[PDB]
Amino acid sequence: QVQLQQPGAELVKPGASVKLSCKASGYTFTSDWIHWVKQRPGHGLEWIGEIIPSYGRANYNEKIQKKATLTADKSSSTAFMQLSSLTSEDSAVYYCARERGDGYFAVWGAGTTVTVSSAKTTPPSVYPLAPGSAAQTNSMVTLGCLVKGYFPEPVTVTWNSGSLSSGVHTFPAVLQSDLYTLSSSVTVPSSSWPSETVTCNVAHPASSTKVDKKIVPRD
Amino acid sequence: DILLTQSPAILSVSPGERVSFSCRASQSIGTDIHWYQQRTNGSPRLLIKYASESISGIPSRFSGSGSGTDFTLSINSVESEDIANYYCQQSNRWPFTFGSGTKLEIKRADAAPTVSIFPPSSEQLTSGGASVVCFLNNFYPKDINVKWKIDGSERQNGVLNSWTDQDSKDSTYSMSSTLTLTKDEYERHNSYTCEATHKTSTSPIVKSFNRN
Amino acid sequence: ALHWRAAGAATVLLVIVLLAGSYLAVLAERGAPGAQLITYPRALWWACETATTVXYGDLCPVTLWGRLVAVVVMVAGITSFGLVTAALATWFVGREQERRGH
Ligand SMILES: CCCCCCCCCO
Ligand SMILES: [K+]
Ligand SMILES: [K+]
Ligand SMILES: [K+]
Repeated sequence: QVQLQQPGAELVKPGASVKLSCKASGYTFTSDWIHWVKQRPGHGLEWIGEIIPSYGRANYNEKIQKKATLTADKSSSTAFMQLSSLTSEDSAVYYCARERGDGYFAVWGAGTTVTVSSAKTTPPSVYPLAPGSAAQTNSMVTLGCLVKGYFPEPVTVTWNSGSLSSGVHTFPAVLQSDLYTLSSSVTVPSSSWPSETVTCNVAHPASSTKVDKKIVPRD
Repeated sequence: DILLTQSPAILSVSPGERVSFSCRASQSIGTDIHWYQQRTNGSPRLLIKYASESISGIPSRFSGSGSGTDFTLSINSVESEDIANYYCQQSNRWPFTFGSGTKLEIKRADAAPTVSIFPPSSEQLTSGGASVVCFLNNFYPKDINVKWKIDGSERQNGVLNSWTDQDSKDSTYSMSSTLTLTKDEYERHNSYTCEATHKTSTSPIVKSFNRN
Repeated sequence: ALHWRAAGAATVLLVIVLLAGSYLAVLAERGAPGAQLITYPRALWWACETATTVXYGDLCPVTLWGRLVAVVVMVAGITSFGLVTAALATWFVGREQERRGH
């Protein structure tokens, strides 16, 4: 089972605050420490701070700005990080990790993508990508989905609920006037489509949006 | 605090070849170093703890060595799934610190791009927009160029490109070119062309559809 | 016998101090830059070499509370070992009076 559960994304206006959560499961000892790691786009891992839920004491990285405040709830086994007065610098993916007090991070969370902007949350528009009428194919055929106009990052794209993983490409998003846009590619044997259903699954955690779009021939 | 140096930042290697990542500490930290792997859009994953100790679930391909100041993460015969960023972390002195990280790249054989062009969908045209998406998938090396031609005439406006990192399944690369036009301008044309130029072919690979 | 009772009580209390001291040392030392006494396994080893007086010097507390914890470990260790010796003295003294006829 997933040992650390984090929210998918958080949208924060410049100057405001946000309280990230980290629900923990599996084995829990009093010697457990919950850490938080910041990773900016294109940058490496950066240690923020730590907290021991059994005692409630927390320590912070004093080499950087004091933006975080760590608290914990022993009742629900969930750790919290209070980020206040956020700027564009604080826009990053924040992971939470569990340490058994032996120095290493055994398990990590999925990470919460925090975006600091003054824009508005926008659900994505998903469009099918079926080949044209005059497109000759070989043993393989390529399909796709177009995730157009959403905000903010990220979106999760899976094919046939994860069952179809091989031959799948998902391109990074591009920014156009406070709106993101990406596409996802999939390659299956030509003799399998459309005899077998190929459907992309687009999830947008920032607006609690999850839609499905079946890929059918152009007719 | 303890500074962990990882050089070089990028490590290129041929398939089925032993590779070695370097991690140097500013002070002697015994064997209190830990290695992690982070693939594209994924969370870090523990590979090696305490310099050399193995981890359950991690392939025997991964090994670690070193003590004091110099530490090494090794991979016997790299595979495509090993394409990721590798970080080291020390737990000898507070606070815990990470290294800058090392990116692993695989130098495979040359591969021609698989080009596919896609016309705007019916659901999209209703919204009043039209995007012609072109996929350039599974090519090597990543050096490639895409050209858009509308009715024989070159088009550059409304073209957005996006490149993926080295694929962790076949060590190839892929890019997508999306020509976004309004509905009206999409009506006033017929032939749309995606043109790809790669080193695998002197003549450009061309895919095009007609608005019938 | 009291001397054997207090000795056993000292040994079990020492174990408690070692475990708790190992726990409290980490809690106290974490947050202080340069501190090495920050993981439980080696903290337990540190507690052992401290209570036995030892003090190799491979691990040492740098904080006020980490050092206060250390002192408690020292005293608990010295008292227990001193109490065992005292118990051994009573056993030998009581035995010598028996083989003497007193
Ligand atoms: C005597 C044992 C006290 C435990 C020390 C905790 C100190 C926390 C650091 O602020
Ligand atoms: K001594
Ligand atoms: K020494
Ligand atoms: K003595």
